[PDB]
Amino acid sequence: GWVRPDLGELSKVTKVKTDRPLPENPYHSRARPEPNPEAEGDLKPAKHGSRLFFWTM
Amino acid sequence: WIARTFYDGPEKNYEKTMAILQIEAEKAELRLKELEVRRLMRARGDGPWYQYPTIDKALIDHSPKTTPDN
Ligand SMILES: CCCCCCCCCCCCCCCCC[C@@H](O)O[C@H](CO[C@H](O)CCCCCCCCCCCCCCC)COP(=O)(O)OCC[N+](C)(C)C
Repeated sequence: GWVRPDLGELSKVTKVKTDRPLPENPYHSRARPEPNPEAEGDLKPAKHGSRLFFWTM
Repeated sequence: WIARTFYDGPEKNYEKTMAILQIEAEKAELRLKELEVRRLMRARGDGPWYQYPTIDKALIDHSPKTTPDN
């Protein structure tokens, strides 16, 4: 009583019910290095300006 | 008469000198601190400065690749 599958049927993406636990680190990755501190705040004018040689602004 | 119509008192120049000296000393301290901070940032790379680009990780494709082992 076997019925041949039709066109476009064997290329379907199906779903599988398995009891095998999902691997948590299949890539065996190490710990990622922590990012840079990411400073944030309100901008204030530069103290005494550019401070380049004799320029007062 | 000359002092009254052409010049001010000593305290004006005294306190203007004090203000000027304060400004210049603050500027010198800031210059030294900036040089030290630049040296540390360039040596370590942990600050906002001297950040050199790396590959963006949003470019990686996370999909099955016709081969189970990537
Ligand atoms: C009996 C008399 C004996 C003594 C004679 C004294 C002769 C005086 C002439 C020498 C003048 C000295 C030069 C002074 C110029 C710089 C000083 C300047 O700072 O003073 C200004 C005043 O400027 C003066 O008016 C300049 C006078 C220059 C003119 C000289 C007179 C003769 C020149 C000839 C002109 C042309 C004649 C016409 C020919 C056809 C005001 O500045 P200021 O920042 O507020 O001062 C702050 C202090 N306060 C609070 C007291 C005000």
